[PDB]
Amino acid sequence: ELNKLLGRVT
Amino acid sequence: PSSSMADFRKFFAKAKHIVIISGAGVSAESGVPTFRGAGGYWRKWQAQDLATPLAFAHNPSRVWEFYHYRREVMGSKEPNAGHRAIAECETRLGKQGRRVVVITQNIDELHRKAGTKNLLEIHGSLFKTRCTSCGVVAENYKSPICPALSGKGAPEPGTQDASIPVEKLPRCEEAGCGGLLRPHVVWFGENLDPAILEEVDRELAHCDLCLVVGTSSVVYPAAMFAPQVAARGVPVAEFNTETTPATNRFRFHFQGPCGTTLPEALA
Ligand SMILES: [Zn+2]
Repeated sequence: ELNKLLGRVT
Repeated sequence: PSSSMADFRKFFAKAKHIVIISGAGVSAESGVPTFRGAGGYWRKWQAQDLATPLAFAHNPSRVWEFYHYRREVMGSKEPNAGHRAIAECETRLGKQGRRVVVITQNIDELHRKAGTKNLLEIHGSLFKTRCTSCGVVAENYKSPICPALSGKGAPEPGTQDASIPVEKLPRCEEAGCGGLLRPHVVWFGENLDPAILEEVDRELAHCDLCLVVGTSSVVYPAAMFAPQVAARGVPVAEFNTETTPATNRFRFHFQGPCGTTLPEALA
């Protein structure tokens, strides 16, 4: 399973 | 990364299997609101706040107001010069026995309206519903999607919750069901569709040129797709208004609205 997830590190 | 259009065009002339990955940047050029930037709100919330199983569990009326708004707004939006260049390139190359696939993070169907046929919508669609009882997925372009939502969904701060009881939110029309519908949109914290992921993995493994277009808003796993291709030595060209956290892994970076750079690149 692969989830949708917000990118935060930037 | 290089900004040599001439070098990119050399690869483009020979590539047999091109993957184009699109993000919200391409929709914003047609004036589609995204609800993600610093500053980008519907009422007091952003997309990451409403596009969640938590928001739907606790306030399904509000989440429906938000997707209702977004569906109705699309009424008057058109694909832009970047959507068109992508669709025309697909058509033209397919006559040469060359394959172009669009993997899109967008849920607004503007690529489909422009004529893209090989389209992987990895986060679903504004114009699909899924029944939370029977699981059936259906196309739905109705305006309004149900009568209790007529006139609702306004974006302005101050706007009161419609507080529509669940019985008068959109309901499944399959004979014998009656369950509560949800948008068939992938929310934060949920699984992407396993069948679509298999397609995506297969296309990315075969492709010999990858384009990454308007993906400044970072979301996983999509933000990993183009790095995965580049890590195999395959050229990746990024077309974006700014640099991203993955830009330094790609072969090309072309700065500017996609509408200005793509028509030339994909001619
Ligand atoms: Zn149902």
